[PDB]
Amino acid sequence: HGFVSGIVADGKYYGGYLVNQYPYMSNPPDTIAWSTTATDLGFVDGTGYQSPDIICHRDAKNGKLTATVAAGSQIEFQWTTWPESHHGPLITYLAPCNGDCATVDKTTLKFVKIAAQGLIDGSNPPGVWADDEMIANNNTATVTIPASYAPGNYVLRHEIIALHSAGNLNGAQNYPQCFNIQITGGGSAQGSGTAGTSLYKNTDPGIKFDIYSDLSGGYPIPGPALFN
Ligand SMILES: [Cu+2]
Ligand code: NA
Repeated sequence: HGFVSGIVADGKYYGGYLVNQYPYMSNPPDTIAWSTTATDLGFVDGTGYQSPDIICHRDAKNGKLTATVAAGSQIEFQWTTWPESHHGPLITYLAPCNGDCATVDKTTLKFVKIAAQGLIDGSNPPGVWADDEMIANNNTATVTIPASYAPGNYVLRHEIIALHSAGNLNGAQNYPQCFNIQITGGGSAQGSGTAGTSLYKNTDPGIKFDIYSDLSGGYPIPGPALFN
């Protein structure tokens, strides 16, 4: 359980969607981050992978602002202190808005995986994962926007999947957080994206996964193919 309280792009801090405050308001502050009703600091599990809830989290609605970021530069995601128990991958996607992301319909978004990290060291299960590296780095995740990516408005979908109960069907806990960005000084490339409700299925090999047994088979990161 946790959320992203803010991000850093082009060296500028942007406050996130404060999920333990903003839902409890008629007129929450404008943010680059999508609103959600995930007030338990909870998650979407396999029972929701084909629901629109998986796209930007429960009941998500468009953020009203957008952050600029240079192609080839790093975005930092400041998570609220993440439990060491909740081992799992960090995955980050871009979907083009083909206009202002403040008025994109989330169900139309086609996400391209631009970064993913999984199991770092599984010699002693449950081992060391991408979220453990995040924790050690001042509870901050980092993602490079590809220098080749075309300039435009995109929803940036950053996600932890906690696998501590993922041996059970619908046991994995997905924590997606969305942000509106405008990539500047870009290239000409863009991936072929996947609809949010097509990213994951509950029987995927990296979803229904036992972190506590021998990990000599590694960990296949779920979701569609990583953009090169
Ligand atoms: Cu939790
Ligand atoms: Na962890």
